[PDB]
Amino acid sequence: EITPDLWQEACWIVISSYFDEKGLVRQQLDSFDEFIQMSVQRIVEDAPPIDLPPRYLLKFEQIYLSKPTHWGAPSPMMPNEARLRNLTYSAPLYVDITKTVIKEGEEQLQTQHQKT
Amino acid sequence: LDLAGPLLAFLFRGMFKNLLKEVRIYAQKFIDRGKDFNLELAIKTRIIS
Amino acid sequence: EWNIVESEKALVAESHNMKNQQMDPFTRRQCK
Repeated sequence: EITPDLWQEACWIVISSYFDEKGLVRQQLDSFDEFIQMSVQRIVEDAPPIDLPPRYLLKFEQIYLSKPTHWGAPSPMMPNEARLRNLTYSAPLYVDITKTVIKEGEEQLQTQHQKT
Repeated sequence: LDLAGPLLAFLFRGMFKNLLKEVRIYAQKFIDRGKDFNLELAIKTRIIS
Repeated sequence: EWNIVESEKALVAESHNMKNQQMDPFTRRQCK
């Protein structure tokens, strides 16, 4: 059933639900999350493999990412602690790599390294 | 509107091309000697970071 | 909670006081 003349109260319930679901800085958080989650794995998985006398393959794939850690022994840096020590609130970045190569005489190897 | 997503994806492309140039030169300096080259010392961590 | 109750009771009051609205100083567009 329709809501005539009650719409002042009803017009703001939807606004309150909108600002509960979504904060005021959602366009920043969503953009950065989409960057981390898709654009980093897109920039790295479409860079051509490098080669160079025999030559190699050296392909990258499957990036990883961790939580902000400082080190001392590794520990999570809280943003207030990074704010007080003039640190940089950041997270390290790791990726998989394969150093495949083949040479004259029909000899080859396919060594690899995870989470470089 | 370019938010923190495309603004940073624009940096990351150049900063990932630079380190591939660095691994290129580090493999070049090591295969020409006839020895074998190691990528661990070729990946310059200080390009992205 | 009292505010969400106050809003709805004021809304029922608005619905009840629908006899005549004659005050001048407020207007709205009527183009075309």
